[PDB]
Amino acid sequence: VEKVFFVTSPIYYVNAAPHIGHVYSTLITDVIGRYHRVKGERVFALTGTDEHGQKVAEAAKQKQVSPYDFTTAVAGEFKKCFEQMDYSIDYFIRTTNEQHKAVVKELWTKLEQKGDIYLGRYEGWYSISDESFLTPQNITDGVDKDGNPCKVSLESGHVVTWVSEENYMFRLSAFRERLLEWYHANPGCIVPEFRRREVIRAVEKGLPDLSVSRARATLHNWAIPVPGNPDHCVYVWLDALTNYLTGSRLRVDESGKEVSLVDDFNELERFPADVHVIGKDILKFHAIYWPAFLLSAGLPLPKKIVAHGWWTKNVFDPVEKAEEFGYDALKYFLLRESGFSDDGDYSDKNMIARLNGELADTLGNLVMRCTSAKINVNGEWPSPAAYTEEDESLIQLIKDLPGTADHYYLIPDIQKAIIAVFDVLRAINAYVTDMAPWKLVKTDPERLRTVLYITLEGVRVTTLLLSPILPRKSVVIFDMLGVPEVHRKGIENFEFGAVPPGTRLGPAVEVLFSKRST
Ligand code: MET
Repeated sequence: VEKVFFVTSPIYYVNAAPHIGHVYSTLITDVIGRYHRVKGERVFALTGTDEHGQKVAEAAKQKQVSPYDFTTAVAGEFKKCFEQMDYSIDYFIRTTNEQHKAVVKELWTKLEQKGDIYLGRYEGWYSISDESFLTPQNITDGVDKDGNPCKVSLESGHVVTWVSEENYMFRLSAFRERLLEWYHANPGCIVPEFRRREVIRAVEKGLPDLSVSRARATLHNWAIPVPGNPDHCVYVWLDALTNYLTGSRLRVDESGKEVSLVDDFNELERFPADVHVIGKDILKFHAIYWPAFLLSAGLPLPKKIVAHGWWTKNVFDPVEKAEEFGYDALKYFLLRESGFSDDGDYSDKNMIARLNGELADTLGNLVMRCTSAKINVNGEWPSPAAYTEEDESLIQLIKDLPGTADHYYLIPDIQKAIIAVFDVLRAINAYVTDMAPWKLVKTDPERLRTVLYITLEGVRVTTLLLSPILPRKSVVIFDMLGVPEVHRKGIENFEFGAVPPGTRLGPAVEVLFSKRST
């Protein structure tokens, strides 16, 4: 069933300036988006800011400025940061947007009409930093920035507070079975698997109803009013989760401004999300509440939620490190160094190690070998002669690479997709070392034709599959190889031999990735 591939990042709270956490989440969103564009699919990637709520209002009162001003300013910083990082996100959404508020009111009303929202009370703990209702088993003793004995969350370690309010409640308990049916029927719907097992055991243990409104005094009136009850506001999370639905209904122009809000989501072919990218800290909201809301309203459910191991909500400034080591290099490192854990070190030591060892020595050196005037004397893709069994063993790897990488990208597991490409790059280097084409120019020109061609095609296919990870460097690489534009995109060009012999190399000026001191 052909649709627009819809991939999202979380929308980030604007209480604080952007940092690595948001960058990483949005990078993963971007890379997925980019891969599906390379595949030749229609894409809509979405990122944004979560601007309402008690936490943002209190962050604004701290800086002593009006919530409206504060949110607009920080949202501007988020846009500036994502432009600087050179992402390719299709739209940046803000929950302050009037069209978003409209959607939230439609959704609220639907849920209320379906009989799934009732007037009740919430009496219990709450973390204002996490905007999360917690049960007594999720709290314990700690300290506030005062150094005073207070209660704190087990999840996050943020300070908790008792809440006792008459609140609109969502009948989440009613969706326990349907959610379990969903998890079991679609065993890939939550990645990675151990996070899937967590959600299941949680929902198995039973679900309480969820407070979806709060007394307007509590939130300092910085939130969306409940339809037909201006004393209550919509829970920042029902507000925030609904962005995905809103994004799927916005027509967007050349510039990137929202220009229209279609009534029916089907009109734009985006909903539901194919991949929701999130951090592990917000799994419950995306894997439990969000699908229950959609079930209540009769909306389609997302296909995949992927939860990585950072926290969405000693310094590491990504814009700064990118200026030092290069943008693509940094992205690669972040994507390669870490899978589904915090573990893996992000030090300058290991950062330089990967730059020099993989990007420069493995990829960079290989690109210079197959384009060198010394080795490639004609500056063109040569026509291969007969293939040895060794030739054919490398070709087999190059041919198998796209299918393997495709699966990894789709899981999605971007680390394993990188590892798989680089395994082929390591192979090509070994092959080149064995064949020693520098010697062959003098000894056996017919043999060189064959070696060089395989090497070039290996470099091209690896580079194509790495183009979502190294979007600027892939282009430079292709420019060196003289690969025509049409051959830089599309599944047709995952195939071995897509670029014909006689294709001329691009001119020289020039090192691809420069190495650095330890
Ligand atoms: C619907 S995504 C909401 C995520 C939350 N605002 C955060 O910053 O972590």
